[PDB]
Amino acid sequence: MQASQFSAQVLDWYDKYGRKTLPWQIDKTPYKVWLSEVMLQQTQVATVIPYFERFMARFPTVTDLANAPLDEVLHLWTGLGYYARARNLHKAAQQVATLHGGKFPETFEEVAALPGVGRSTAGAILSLSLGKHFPILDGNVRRVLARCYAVSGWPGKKEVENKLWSLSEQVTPAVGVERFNQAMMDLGAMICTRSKPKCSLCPLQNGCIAAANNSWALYPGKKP
Ligand code: SF4
Repeated sequence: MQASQFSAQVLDWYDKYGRKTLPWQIDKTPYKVWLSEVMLQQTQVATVIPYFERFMARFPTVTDLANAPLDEVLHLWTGLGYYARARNLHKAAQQVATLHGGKFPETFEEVAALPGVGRSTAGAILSLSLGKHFPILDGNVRRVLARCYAVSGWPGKKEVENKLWSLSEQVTPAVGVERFNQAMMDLGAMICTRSKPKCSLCPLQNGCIAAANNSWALYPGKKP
């Protein structure tokens, strides 16, 4: 599917069927998007929403989080699992207070330098909260791209990962980047699922190679 048709059909879908009312989409800031991205890395949206609300009520700004005791942060995280995320969350808050005056940094390199934030989470923060022109590549996005363009191979191998990032870059637009990047997460979460994807509900079904061959189970590849 040509890249301009990909982006236009995903944006047209999002306008009518996308999720726009999550709490970290209302009156968005870099801090709210970073906190939600870290909570969502390994947890389902319905479980995260009450934790996100409790964290924003107790820590309205990144400086408030930075100045709190780590034990208090770990107490409020209880139930989300994967506590290395919480330890790195507190460290990143401290890095923003210490190096950046309490204001979230707006360049790719400074965001990626934060503990617990890698290439995709950094692109997510800057595209979704400020409209900067970066693509993402979490597991939801990787599954949609690997099926639509038939990318076999384990994404654990560097050359396959590199191919998926080039494909993401190619289809991600500048105009509407915040809508597009959220829509790709929505598609992978709710429609292009690991098992038995709902292709009839997908705006890529007219150009997707996996749908044409009923071969979604091949993409992405599994570890050998
Ligand atoms: S048409 Fe089906 S396999 Fe292809 S991207 Fe959409 S849900 Fe995934």
